[PDB]
Amino acid sequence: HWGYGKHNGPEHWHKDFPIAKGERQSPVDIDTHTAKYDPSLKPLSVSYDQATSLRILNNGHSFQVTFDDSQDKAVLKGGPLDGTYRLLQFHFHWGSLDGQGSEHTVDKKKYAAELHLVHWNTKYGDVGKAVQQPDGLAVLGIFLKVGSAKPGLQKVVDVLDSIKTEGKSADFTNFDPRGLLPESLDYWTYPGSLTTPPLAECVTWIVLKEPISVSSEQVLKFRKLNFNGEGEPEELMVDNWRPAQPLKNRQIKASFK
Ligand SMILES: NS(=O)(=O)c1ccc(O)c(NC(=O)NCc2ccncc2)c1
Ligand SMILES: [Zn+2]
Repeated sequence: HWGYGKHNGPEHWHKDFPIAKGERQSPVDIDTHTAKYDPSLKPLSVSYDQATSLRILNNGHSFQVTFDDSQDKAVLKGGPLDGTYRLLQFHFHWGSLDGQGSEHTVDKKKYAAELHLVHWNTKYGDVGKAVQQPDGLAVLGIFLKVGSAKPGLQKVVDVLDSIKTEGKSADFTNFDPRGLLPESLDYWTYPGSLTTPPLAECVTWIVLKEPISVSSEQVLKFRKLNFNGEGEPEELMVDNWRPAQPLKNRQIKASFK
């Protein structure tokens, strides 16, 4: 029912998900001058060495690669996290044009896309219990800009033709998530929400300072995807991003001076 068009887009979501006007909603603009360097933060430790990708799926608002999370195979720990968070999926948000597409903004600058890597707190047992917890989820957000091609993205790009419309999935084994990470792991962090319905306020956002670059041909193939399912009017999947929400009583902390 909810979507990203004029009639079902982010400005209507509060009618079905009243938490959309809550206190810790996401995304936000990261004012880099008002973020506080916090030395009490630990380095991010990404242990994706034994990650097990399963499928890629068009869910009708994005495409999503899923992982086997029944074991500590790909985990995130450190940073502002307490405990161990298992990788569950990643997905992308992107625009119709290269000057918009990201959900988070940095000094009001929008990037061409955003990669979201979704992890959940193992102490809660499964992901459906974690999403009801104030600290149940950790999302690692990575900006994409348009420049040179990114090799570790090309395997995703090559299969997009197989999942063009909503509900299609394809096998997607032996994918390495480390190929999507920038060279530096400097980050901002703040407590937030999911950026799509149901917009649960369960996320510790970790947003990386350094973007990854992708080529225009690579992003062009993202925009060839469809919101609709097969046998329907053709709606290209673009501008699947929520606009920035007020920070309200929240401080953004930085891991880097
Ligand atoms: N962009 S995000 O903050 O990293 C993010 C991370 C994990 C998520 O699960 C979502 N949200 C969904 O996956 N919503 C599907 C759904 C829609 C309506 N009813 C039930 C389920 C957003
Ligand atoms: Zn997302």
